[PDB]
Order: sequence, then structure tokens, then C-alpha cells
Amino acid sequence: QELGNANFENFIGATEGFSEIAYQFTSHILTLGYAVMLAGLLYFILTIKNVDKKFQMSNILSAVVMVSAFLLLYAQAQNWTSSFTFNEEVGRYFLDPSGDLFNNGYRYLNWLIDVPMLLFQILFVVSLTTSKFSSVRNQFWFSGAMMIITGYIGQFYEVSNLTAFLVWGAISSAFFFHILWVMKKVINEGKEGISPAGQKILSNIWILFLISWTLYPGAYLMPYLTGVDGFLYSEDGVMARQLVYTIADVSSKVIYGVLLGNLAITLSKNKEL
Amino acid sequence: QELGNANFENFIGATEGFSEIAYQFTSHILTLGYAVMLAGLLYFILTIKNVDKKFQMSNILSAVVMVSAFLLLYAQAQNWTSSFTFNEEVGRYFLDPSGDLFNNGYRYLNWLIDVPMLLFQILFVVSLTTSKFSSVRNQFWFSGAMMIITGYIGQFYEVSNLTAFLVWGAISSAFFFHILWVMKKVINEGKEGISPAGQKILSNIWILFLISWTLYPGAYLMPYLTGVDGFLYSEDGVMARQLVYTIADVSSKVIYGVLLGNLAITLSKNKEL
Amino acid sequence: QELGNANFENFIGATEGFSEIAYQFTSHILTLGYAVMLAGLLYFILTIKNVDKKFQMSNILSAVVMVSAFLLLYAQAQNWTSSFTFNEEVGRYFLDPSGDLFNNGYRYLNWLIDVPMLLFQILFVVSLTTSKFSSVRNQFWFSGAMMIITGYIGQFYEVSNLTAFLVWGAISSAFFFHILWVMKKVINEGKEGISPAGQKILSNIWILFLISWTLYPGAYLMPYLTGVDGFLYSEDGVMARQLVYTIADVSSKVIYGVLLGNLAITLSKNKEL
Amino acid sequence: QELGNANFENFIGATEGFSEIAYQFTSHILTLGYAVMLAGLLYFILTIKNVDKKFQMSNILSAVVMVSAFLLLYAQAQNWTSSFTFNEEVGRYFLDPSGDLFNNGYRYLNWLIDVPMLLFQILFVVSLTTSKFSSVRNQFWFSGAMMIITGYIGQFYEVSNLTAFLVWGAISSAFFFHILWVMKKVINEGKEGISPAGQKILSNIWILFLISWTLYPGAYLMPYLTGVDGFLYSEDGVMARQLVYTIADVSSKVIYGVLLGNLAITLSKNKEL
Amino acid sequence: QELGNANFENFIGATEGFSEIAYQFTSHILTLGYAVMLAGLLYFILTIKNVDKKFQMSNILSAVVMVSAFLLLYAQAQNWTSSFTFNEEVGRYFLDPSGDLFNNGYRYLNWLIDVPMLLFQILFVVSLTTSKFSSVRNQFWFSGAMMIITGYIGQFYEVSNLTAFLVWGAISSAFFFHILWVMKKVINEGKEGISPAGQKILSNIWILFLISWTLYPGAYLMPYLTGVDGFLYSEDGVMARQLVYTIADVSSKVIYGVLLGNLAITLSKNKEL
Ligand SMILES: CCCCCCCC/C=C\CCCCCCCC(=O)OC[C@H](O)CO
Ligand SMILES: *C/C=C(C)/C=C/C=C(C)/C=C/C1=C(C)CCCC1(C)C
Ligand SMILES: *C/C=C(C)/C=C/C=C(C)/C=C/C1=C(C)CCCC1(C)C
Ligand SMILES: *C/C=C(C)/C=C/C=C(C)/C=C/C1=C(C)CCCC1(C)C
Ligand SMILES: *C/C=C(C)/C=C/C=C(C)/C=C/C1=C(C)CCCC1(C)C
Ligand SMILES: *C/C=C(C)/C=C/C=C(C)/C=C/C1=C(C)CCCC1(C)C
Ligand SMILES: CCCCCCCCCCCCCCCCCCCC
Ligand SMILES: CCCCCCCCO[C@@H]1O[C@H](CO)[C@@H](O)[C@H](O)[C@H]1O
Ligand SMILES: CCCCCCCCO[C@@H]1O[C@H](CO)[C@@H](O)[C@H](O)[C@H]1O
Ligand SMILES: CCCCCCCCO[C@@H]1O[C@H](CO)[C@@H](O)[C@H](O)[C@H]1O
Ligand SMILES: CCCCCCCCO[C@@H]1O[C@H](CO)[C@@H](O)[C@H](O)[C@H]1O
Ligand SMILES: CCCCCCCCO[C@@H]1O[C@H](CO)[C@@H](O)[C@H](O)[C@H]1O
Ligand code: NA
Ligand code: NA
Ligand code: NA
Ligand code: NA
Ligand code: NA
Repeated sequence: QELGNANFENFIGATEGFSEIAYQFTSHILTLGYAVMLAGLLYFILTIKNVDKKFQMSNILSAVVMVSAFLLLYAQAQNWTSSFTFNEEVGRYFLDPSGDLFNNGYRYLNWLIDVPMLLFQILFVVSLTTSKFSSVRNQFWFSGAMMIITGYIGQFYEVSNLTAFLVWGAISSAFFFHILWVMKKVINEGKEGISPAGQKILSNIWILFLISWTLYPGAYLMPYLTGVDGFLYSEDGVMARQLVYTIADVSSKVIYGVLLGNLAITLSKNKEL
Repeated sequence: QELGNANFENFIGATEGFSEIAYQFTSHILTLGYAVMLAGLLYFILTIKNVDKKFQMSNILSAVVMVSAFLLLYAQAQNWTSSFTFNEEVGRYFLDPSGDLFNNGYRYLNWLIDVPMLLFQILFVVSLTTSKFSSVRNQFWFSGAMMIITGYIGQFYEVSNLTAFLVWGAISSAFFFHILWVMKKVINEGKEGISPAGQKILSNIWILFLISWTLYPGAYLMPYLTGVDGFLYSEDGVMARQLVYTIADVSSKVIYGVLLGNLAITLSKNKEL
Repeated sequence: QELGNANFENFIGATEGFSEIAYQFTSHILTLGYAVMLAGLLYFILTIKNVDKKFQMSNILSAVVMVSAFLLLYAQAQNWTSSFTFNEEVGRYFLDPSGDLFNNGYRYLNWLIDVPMLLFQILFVVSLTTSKFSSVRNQFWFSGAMMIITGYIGQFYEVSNLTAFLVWGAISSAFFFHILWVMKKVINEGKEGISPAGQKILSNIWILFLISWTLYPGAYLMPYLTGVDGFLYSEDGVMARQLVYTIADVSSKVIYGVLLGNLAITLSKNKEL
Repeated sequence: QELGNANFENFIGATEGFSEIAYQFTSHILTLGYAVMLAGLLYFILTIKNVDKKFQMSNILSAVVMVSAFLLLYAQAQNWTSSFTFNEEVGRYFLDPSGDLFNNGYRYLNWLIDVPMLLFQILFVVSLTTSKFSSVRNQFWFSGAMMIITGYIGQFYEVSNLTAFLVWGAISSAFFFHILWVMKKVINEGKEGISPAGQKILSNIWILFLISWTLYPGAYLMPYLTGVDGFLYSEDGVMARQLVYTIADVSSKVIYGVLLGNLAITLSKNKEL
Repeated sequence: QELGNANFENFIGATEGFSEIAYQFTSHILTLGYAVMLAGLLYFILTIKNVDKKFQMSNILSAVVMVSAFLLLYAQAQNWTSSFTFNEEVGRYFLDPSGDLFNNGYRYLNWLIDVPMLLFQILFVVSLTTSKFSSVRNQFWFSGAMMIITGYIGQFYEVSNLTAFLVWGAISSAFFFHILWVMKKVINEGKEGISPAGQKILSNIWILFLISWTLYPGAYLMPYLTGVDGFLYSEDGVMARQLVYTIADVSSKVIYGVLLGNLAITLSKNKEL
């Protein structure tokens, strides 16, 4: 049938269908996703007063991000279950178009909150040295936006036009590297003039940041990481994508936020952990 | 097919249908919309105590507006997905009337909260000089209401009766200019007798106000901004409209609110920024 | 078609149908309704500490009322859209009985919260002189209940049995007048021994109370206020009814609550307006 | 139609159907139910600080109960409207089995929260004299559970097996009397050594407790209180049952909680009424 | 019918169907489940300040767990009612595949929150002696994850491949024993150097922990605990499973959390129990 500029899930769903395990796992992992986020929201609110006033914007922005991620991951969980329906005769879930086609683009546009705010929020915990606060912020936000928007365009074509897919993906990748560059700078300047404890945390944060954020382009490419007609262009690839998103999401948002909160505590004049 | 006094989305949806990208983007952008608003709600609540008591009503009214905008943008997101359904044979989303016709009027009536409160809330941060508080408030609220109501009538006719569309739109425009007039006055008087920092912010606020509020009549006209049978009388126009609303909404509500909060901090005896 | 003891909306919906504008407006105005209430809830909670402890129960009861009204107006918004479905052939929304018949009775029973609490809450702001607190409360609550219950019975018959409609309506009206009587007493005793500012507010409150509460029996009668086969026994009447309810609801609950809060501030030893 | 071990509502719904008034009222009264509970939740949270620390657990447990009752009464409201659908030809609502059969058992299992917590919470306000706190608590909780569970079994058979219905009901009744016994003791010991004001409240509480709790077995029996083929084995009985539950629910939970809160205030060293 | 790697509920549902009592009870018990959790959330938040600051993370993590469990138990309640639909002709609820197959796997992945956090949270109340905080945490979290993941795989095969079911189950059991081991250690070291009161509570906690956590593998095995074609491979088994989960859930999460909170109070320098 005619699907157009649609994500590859819909093509697997339309031709092969999804096994019980594939369908159910994808459902479960998204559910866990949004559950984590709402739990995180509660955590971050409830721990605001654990750090000095000046650090508390970090907690607030964590919370802001949790709201975004919850809403999206919740919405997307429902989108999954609507888009694919059990066929009794063969015993697999197939594309149910009355439910709309499944699209990962929901995530992308919601990153226009998540990404800016996640990058922003560190600047409230660490002190810069040679770099200017506003300058860093603006670079983060610009490159962030450009990264997302270009990627957002790309992913529409991941099946329909593999060239556009990769080119847009490439362009996106450029801006991603820019962000990585700037964040490294930030983390180094952050380490300057703070206890060894805080420096250890920032080291961890950087590793977390680097891995977790890298997963996202991983998910982008997921169906094609085993080349043409590969293992991953399958229900197995579908599962993998949503798993990776969920790991990325938990890492890049919740754990990131927790570490920052721990950093803020060390840097806090009253407070101890 | 008889549609009557219906928005142009329904006509595009009924004749041409929407591509994957068009349908999905519109869906995504509204989702982002309401996500932003609920995140904003949390922000504004959580930052109430960042400013002196006398300023805190600004935070509260921001919050009030966020609730309104969330509920509406959420409701409207659902309305979009209900009103247009995938047709397998051609691979486009077409008007599904069992879901009701799509209408932008939801926004308009909900502005009867948003507009009054947004205009009101500045009067709790800035001090007037030559203008009377009650006088400004009453002018805002009257012209606000008249603007919205006349526009609300107009938009029902954007397809069915182009004349009514434009005339009502014109009348609305009058009241809009009145508001612009009064807000300018407010901003100027606001700048009098406050730090240069606060004056810079109010300068920014005015630019934000002017652009963001102007987008709304832009969205009004969107289908016809490329004239008859133009580029924008199409799924491309539909997308554009909802994008512009979302940019307007985020600018005029969230960012506006944030700037005011920053102003309130500068004006605050305790606090610095 | 056999509808029985049903509200007149269902008869208009079943015979003539509703135009786009009629259906959409009714939908919009209810949406605005419940939006206002949830915004109000936030306001009243967030402003508790703006008045002296003894007054804060007024804020709490406002909040209680907002919860009720939100839930109801939300539920009723959904009931509207479920009860009437677009017919493609003629281009009007007709009764969809699979969605249940539309009934205004939802409002009425929910008044068993709203009315008692709204009458109650003033007694926490004003001081009585010659009247006993418990006595006033009991008169309010009794007459309130009797008003609502009798009206609730009436409205089931507004089409099926015009006599029952009017008789029950009459009986209700009696109890309504009793309430008006007692509230006037309260307002006068309230004015005794308080500043001219507070007296001005109570004057306004009384006018608000009188008009806003009177709208409700206005809505009761709405289909018949232009007599038989009148202008208002039509989709135009349907719109009018729900508009009037929404104006009444906002006036009698939110604005009422705001004014009381303003009164409480004047009467507050610390605080000024 | 084979219905089996189902509540009598489903039998009325399946044979006679429900009139507009019957269906709509049942819908309204459940809606009011859950509205009241959520309003109560807000109240009890918002008034925590109105009593001395030692009493505040009463407020918290009230709140706990409100959450339970809201969720259930909400869920049950939706169950009602799903289970019965308008038939156009005769103009009555009939059993719609695609919506599941209606069952009152939802209430019962949720009492496993409500009952224990309601009995518990008084023990935080009154001081016992003769009796041991833990001892009373354990008797309450055991007899509570046994009451509910036996009743829960009973009500499945209220149509299918009248004998089982009554026997289980009887057994339940035993445990109920035990609770009444213990609560009386508690209330008497509570009155010992406190002001006459507080003693008056506890007198009221006991009357409230006794009536409100007794309604519940009243609702159990409701269809059969006018014997076989009686007035109440009808849509009129259905209405009655849900009305009685709602009165019971509001009395036994909200009002009960309010009175306890008032008692706590009198007993409070700081505070006065 | 072809069901594949599906839970046994779906097989009972597809062949025998569920009686009124079976279907309704399963529905009720899940509803009670999620009700309990949301009530718990409120409790744990509202009692944060009953213990010394250092203990309050226990309250917060309890709360985190409640959010998770609520969302899941809620989602699963809805999944139950969607997956099984009344058949009029025979009067039983049968598998409705348009609702998706029922799967218990939702629980399992959500344990990836619950388990880590429940194990973690004790380490904020007790002081270790010979064991290292980080060491215990890491063992808990690793073995926890491995337990869940292996079990999660197992349960997909509980019908389709009894061998895989048991093997994976066995592997899981290994990791479970490891956790039991570590928790015992923790409890003993916890008891060292604290009051007799605190020691009593930890004794209770251990018993609670041991029983409640053991129920979960009980539920795993439930359909087969009466061997082949046993009593429990039936609607009776289905009921039993969900009952056991609910008991487990309330015990292992809510009561566990309460006891820890009580412990924290005894250990609290300010406060008394
Ligand atoms: C058919 C039944 C009709 C139902 C509608 C009837 C109205 C009842 C409304 C609220 C009751 C709330 C319970 C409050 C009871 C305690 C009131 C109280 O204690 O009085 C205030 C006190 O004097 C100040 O400190
Ligand atoms: C909480 C969400 C986060 C941190 C999202 C991060 C997203 C990215 C780092 C996306 C990166 C991409 C590329 C660099 C290539 C493909 C397109 C993107 C946008 C997925
Ligand atoms: C948060 C929502 C806001 C700030 C809405 C503002 C709306 C306007 C400024 C609307 C203006 C209009 C015109 C001036 C012409 C066309 C009709 C309107 C109402 C869209
Ligand atoms: C917030 C809701 C309020 C204030 C509701 C007030 C309702 C009334 C004043 C109803 C009055 C009625 C009559 C006096 C005649 C017809 C029957 C009623 C109940 C609508
Ligand atoms: C908030 C809910 C409450 C207070 C529920 C109370 C329930 C009862 C007192 C039930 C009593 C019953 C009998 C004594 C006989 C029939 C079976 C029961 C459980 C309905
Ligand atoms: C709040 C949820 C909790 C405490 C869940 C605990 C889950 C377990 C202890 C699961 C144990 C299992 C086995 C040891 C064997 C079968 C597979 C599992 C995962 C059910
Ligand atoms: C500072 C905190 C350090 C935490 C370390 C704890 C690590 C626990 C993470 C568990 C990851 C388990 C990976 C399982 C691999 C999948 C194998 C499944 C068998 C088929
Ligand atoms: C850097 C990673 C990008 C690798 C691109 C792999 C190219 C895959 O190629 C595509 O594989 C699909 C899956 O079977 C086929 O259906 C398509 O016809 C084919 O174009
Ligand atoms: C200020 C901007 C208003 C300009 C009005 C443009 C006139 C549009 O003209 C309209 O275009 C529609 C779509 O192309 C056609 O379907 C209509 O028949 C036509 O009247
Ligand atoms: C206080 C105002 C009450 C006025 C009562 C007027 C009764 C109107 O009369 C009614 O009008 C309906 C609508 O046209 C008709 O359908 C009814 O058959 C007719 O009885
Ligand atoms: C304590 C009060 C218990 C009285 C129970 C006796 C009434 C049982 O009467 C029942 O009435 C039903 C409908 O009316 C009939 O369908 C049953 O056949 C009949 O047993
Ligand atoms: C306690 C853990 C081991 C239990 C293994 C019991 C073996 C169950 O055996 C299974 O029972 C099903 C239900 O009757 C049958 O339908 C299957 O054919 C059979 O494989
Ligand atoms: Na599905
Ligand atoms: Na759709
Ligand atoms: Na509709
Ligand atoms: Na129905
Ligand atoms: Na069902």
C-alpha cells in the first residue's frame, strides 16, 4: 500500500506485522519511559530545598523537562497502541491506519524544550571562567534548534528517500558536534576552582552526556545499522529504536538532573552529602 | 459535500487531503504547544518566591494563563487528530466528519482569559506615572474583548464569505491598534524611575509583545496571504497557521511571562539576578 | 422520534440539527467555562496567604467551588460533543443518541456543592451584627437545597410537560427569593463597622450576586422567553442558554470569589489594595 | 439474555430499560459524588495547619480517603454511562454489554481503604481512657475487612441466588455490629475529659456515623426492601441505591472528616473555632 | 486460535471465557491497586516533615515508587477491561483482540523503577557497619535488573514454551536469592547500635520484605501451581494471580514505606513516635 514519507515502523507493521513480544515490549518500554519522567518530576520538585537558593533553578528546569518528556512519552505510548492492531488469523499486530501512522517526530519537536533546557540548566550550577554565560547559552540554543529541526526533516524520509535521510542527518550531526564542543568547554571551566568531589561529578556528567546524547542519532540510524535487509530492518529494529530512546531519555534527563543536583549540593555552603 | 461556515483546513482536508508530513507536523506542533504551557505553569509556580511579594501576582497570572493555554492547546491537539483520518488507497489524511469539523475558534474564546490577564499582569510589575491604573486596565479589557469577539465572528467566514471575513477582521484590527497604543504608553511609564537593567528588559518586552501579538492576525489571514489559489491555500498553509499560532503562543505567554519575572527581580529590593 | 422527558437541545438537534457555528460555539463556550474554573482554582490557592488567617477559609471555599465547577463544565463539554454528530449530506450536527441525550441536569446537582459553599463563604469575611452565623447558614443551605432540587425536577419537563416545568420553576423561585432576602441582610450587616472601601466592594458584590444568580432561572426559561415557536426555540436559543450559564458561572463563582478576596484584604490588618 | 451472577441494575437495564430521568439522574448523582470527593481532598489538604501537629494525621487520612473515593466514584460514573445505551425506537436506555455489565463491587473493594482509614483516624483526635489504641485499631481493621469481603461476595448473588445474598449479608452484618460496638466505646471515652463543645461534636459524630454507615447495608438490600416485584425492583430502585450510596459517601467521609477537624480545633491549645 | 507467546489469561479468555465474578473481581482488584498507590503518594508527601532532614529521601523515594505503581496499575486496569468483552449469547467475557492481548509484562519493566528504589531507600534510614553504601547499592541494582529482565523474558513463554518459562524463571530466582542475601545483611547491620524500638521495626520490615517479594515469583508460577489441567489453570488462577500481585504491591511498596518512615521517626533526634 501507499504510506509515503512515513517511519519504517509502519512498513514493518504493514508487511510483516509485529509478534506479541515485539508489540508488547515496545508498549512496555514507552510506558516505563513516561512513568520514569513523572516520578522524576516528583523527585526534582521534592528536593529543591536540598541545595542553596542560587542552584534551585537547576531543579526547576529538570522539573520543566520532566513535564515535557512525560507528556510526550505518554502521548507516544498511546500512539503506538493505536497504530497497530492484532490480526486474529495470523496472530500478529499490523498497521491500523485509522489510528494514524506511527511517527517518531513527536519526540523531535518536544526536544525543542528538552535540549535547550538541559544545556541551559548546567550554567546555573557551574561557574564559567573564560567563556561568557550568554554566549554559551546562545550557541547551545542555536545549534540545538538547528540540530533538531534538520533531524526532524530527515526522519520523515528514512524509508521514502534514503539520500535526504542521510544528508539532513549529516547536517544535523554537524550542529551536534558543535554542542559537544561547547559542553566540554563548559565542563572544564566548571571544574576550575571547585572541590575534587565536584570535579569527579562533572567528569561523570560529561561521560553521561556524551554517551546518552549519542544514542539519539543511533536511534535515527537504527533500521540501517545492519545495512540493507539487515537484522535491524525488522520488528527487532523497531524494538531496539524505542529501547535506545528510553535509555537515552532516562540518562540524558533524569540521571543528568540527579548528578547536577548532587553537584549543587557539594557546591552548597550549608549542605553536605 | 456541504461544510458551511467552516475553517479552510476542513476544505483542504475534504478535497486534497493532508500528506503524512502535513498531518503529522500539525499534530506535533500542537503537542509541543500544550507541553510548553504545562512546563511553563510549573516554572511560574516554582519561581514565585524569586521576587518581592508585591510582584508575585505577575507570577500567579502567568500561571493562570498557562492553565488556560494548556487546556485549550491540549483539547485542540485532540481535535486535529479526530478530524482527519488516513485513507489507505491514496495514502493521505482526509476530513473525518464523525470527529467534528476542525475549528480554530477554540483558541479565540480562550483568549478572553489569556489577553485580559497578559495585559493586566504587567501593571503589577511596572509603576505608571501619568496614566491611571484602573483606566489602563479598563481600556485593555474592553478593547481586548471587542478585538477577540469580532475576530471570532470573522474566522467562521474565512471560506464561506470572504467579505464578512475581512470586514470583521478590519474592525478587530482597530481594537488591536488601541491595545498596542496603550501598552506602549505603559512600557514607557514603566521605564521611568527604574534601573537601566529593567529599562532594557521593558524594551525587549515591547518588541516581543509587538511581534508576537501581530502573528495572531497573521494566522487569521494565513490562507490568503499568497492571494487566491496561492501557495498558502493548501496543506502548506494549514501547517503554517498552526506553526505561527504556536510561536505566537510561546512568545506572547511564556517568554513574555519570563521577561516580566526577570524585570520583577531587578526591581526587587533583596534580589539581584 | 421518541425522546421523553428530555431537554430541548435534543429536540432541536433531532429535527433541525445545529449549524457549524451553533455547534462549535456551544462547544467553545463550555470549554472556556471549565478553563476559567481551573485557572480560578490555581488563583485562589495561590493567593491564600494574601489575607489574614481568619479570612483564608473564603479562599479555600472558592477553591472547593472551582474544583466542582471545573469537573462539571469539563464533563458537560464532552457530553455536548458526544451528543451531536455531523451529517455530511446536509452539513449540520444532529442528535447522536449513542452518545446519550444532552441534559443540563449535570449542572443542577453540582450546585448542591456550589450554592451552599458560595453563600457560606461570605460569612467568613463579613461580620454579622444582629443575625446569628449558624442561623443564616442554615437558611441559606435549606433554601439552597430546595431551590436546586425543585428546579432539577422542573427542567426534565421543559419540553415534555410545560405545566410541571413552570410550577416546579415557580416553587424553586420562592426559595430563590428567600436566599436573596437573607443575602441582602448579610450584606447590610457586613457593611456595618468596616471602612468605606470595604462597603463599596460589598455594594458591588451584592449587584454581582443579584444579576449573576438571576441568569440561572433565565437559562431555565431560555427556550420560551420569545414565547411559542419564538426566536429562541432554535439553535439560537441553545447557544444563548449555554452562553448565559457560562457568564453566570464566571460571575457567580470566580468574580464573586475575587471580590470577596479583595474585601478580605481591606479588612486585613497587615495588608492594603 | 444470560447475565449470571450480576447486579440487578443489569436486569432492569436488559428488560425494561431506563427512562431519561432514571438514566440521567444516576449519571448526575455519581458525578456529584466524585466531584464532592475531589473538592474534599482539596479542603482537607488546605486545612491541615488549622489544628495542632498531633491532630494533623486525621486531616491526612481524610485526604487519603478522598483520593480513594474520587477515583472509584469517577470510575463508576463512567461505568454507568458505558453500560447503558439509548434505544431510539422506544426512547429508553438498555444494557449495552460491549460496555461491560454494571457492578457495585467496585465500591466494596475500595472500602478496604475507606473503612479502615475512617475508623483509624478518630483515634488521632480523641484520647481513649480504658481502651488500648492498638487493640481498638486491630478490631476495627479485622472486622472492617471481614464485613467488606463477606458483603462483596454477597452482592454478586443479589439476583442469581437470593439465599447466598442474604446469608453472606447476615454474616457481614455481624461484623458491622462489632464495629458499631467498638466505635460507641471510642466515642464515650473520647468525651471524657474534654470541653462540652467537643462533647457535643462527638455526639453529632456518633449520630452521623450510625446513620451514614447503616445506609450502606440499606443500599445492599435496596431492590428488595419492597419485597418481590416491589416498587423498588425497578429503575426507581436503581436510582434509590446510587442516591443512598452518594448520601452515605458524603456523610461518612466528607462530613465525618469535617466534624473531626472541628473537634481537633477545639482540642487544639493554640486555636479556636 | 493463534495467540503466540502470550500470557495464559488470553488462553482462558479465548477458550472458556471469564464469568461475571472472575472478570469483575480482576477489574476491582486492579482498581483497588492503583487507588492504594495514589493514596500512598499523598500520604508519603504529606508526612515528609515528620522525620529529620537526613531521612526525608526515604519519604521521597516511597513517593517516587507510588507514582510508578499508580501509573502502571492504572494502565493495567484499563488493559484488562479492553482485552475482554462480554458475549451476550453465553454470558461470559472473551478475548477481544482489538483491545490487544493482555500481558503482565507492563508490571515487570516498571519494576525497573520500583525494585531499585525500594532497595535503595532503606540505605537512607539505616547505617551500615562493615558493608559499603555504594557496594550494596550496586549489588541491589545489578541483581535487581537481571532478576527483572530474565523474568520479563520468561513470562512471555509461560504457555508457548514451558521450558523457556522455567529456565528463565530459575535464572531470575538466582538473582532474587542474591537480593535476599544482601537485604538480610543490610537489616542486621541496620540493627547494630540503634534503639530496641528501631530493631523491632527492622525485624518486621525483614519479614514483610521476605513474604511480599516472594509472592511475585508465586504469581509467575500461579497457573501451574496445581500442575497440569489443575484448579489454577482457569479463571480462578487468573483471579489469584492479580490478587497476589495486588497484595504483594501494597505490602512491598506502601506498608514497607510506612514502616521505614516509622523507623526514621524513632531514629529522629527531634521527634518522638
Ligand atoms: C438533600 C441534601 C442536600 C445537600 C445540600 C445541603 C447543604 C450541605 C452543604 C455542605 C455540608 C458540609 C458539611 C459541613 C458540616 C459542618 C458545618 C459546621 O461545622 O459549621 C461551621 C462552623 O460553625 C464554622 O466554624
Ligand atoms: C532529552 C532529549 C535529548 C537530549 C535529545 C537529544 C537529541 C539529539 C542529540 C539528536 C541528534 C541527532 C543527530 C545528531 C543526527 C540525527 C538527527 C538527530 C536530531 C536525532
Ligand atoms: C495568548 C493569546 C494572545 C496574546 C492572543 C492575541 C490575539 C490577537 C492579538 C488577535 C488579533 C486579531 C486581529 C487584530 C485581527 C483578526 C482577528 C484577531 C482576533 C485574530
Ligand atoms: C455557581 C452556581 C450557582 C450560583 C447557581 C445558582 C442557581 C440558581 C440561582 C437557580 C435558580 C433557579 C430558579 C430560581 C428557577 C428555576 C430553577 C433554578 C434552580 C434554575
Ligand atoms: C466510605 C465507605 C464506607 C463507610 C462503607 C461502609 C460499608 C458498610 C458499613 C457495609 C456494610 C455491609 C453490611 C453490614 C451488610 C451488607 C454488606 C455490606 C458490606 C454492604
Ligand atoms: C514493587 C515490585 C516489586 C517489589 C517486585 C518484585 C519482583 C520480584 C521479586 C520478582 C521475582 C521473580 C522471580 C524471582 C522469579 C520469576 C521472575 C520474577 C521477576 C517474577
Ligand atoms: C554510580 C551508580 C553505579 C550503578 C551501577 C549499577 C549497574 C546496574 C545496571 C544494570 C544493567 C544490566 C544489564 C543487563 C544486560 C542484558 C542481559 C540480559 C540477559 C539476556
Ligand atoms: C551509515 C548507515 C547508513 C547505511 C545505509 C544502508 C542502506 C540500506 O539500503 C536500503 O535498505 C532497505 C532495507 O532492506 C531496503 O528496503 C532499501 O531498498 C535499501 O535502499
Ligand atoms: C489581505 C489579504 C486578503 C486577500 C484576499 C485574497 C482573495 C482570495 O480569493 C479566494 O481564494 C480562494 C482560494 O484560493 C478561492 O477558493 C476563492 O474562490 C477566492 O474568492
Ligand atoms: C414565563 C415564560 C413562559 C412562556 C410559556 C410559553 C409556552 C410556549 O409554548 C410551547 O412552545 C413550544 C416551542 O415552540 C412548542 O413546541 C410547544 O408545543 C408549545 O406548548
Ligand atoms: C430483608 C429483606 C429481604 C427480602 C427478600 C425477599 C424478596 C425476594 O423476591 C424476589 O424478587 C425478585 C424481583 O422482584 C424476583 O425476580 C425473585 O424471583 C424473587 O425471589
Ligand atoms: C510449579 C512449576 C512447574 C509446573 C509445571 C506443570 C506442567 C504444566 O503443564 C502444562 O499444563 C497446561 C495447563 O493444563 C497444559 O495445557 C499444557 O499442555 C501443559 O504443558
Ligand atoms: Na493496538
Ligand atoms: Na487521525
Ligand atoms: Na460530535
Ligand atoms: Na450510554
Ligand atoms: Na470489557
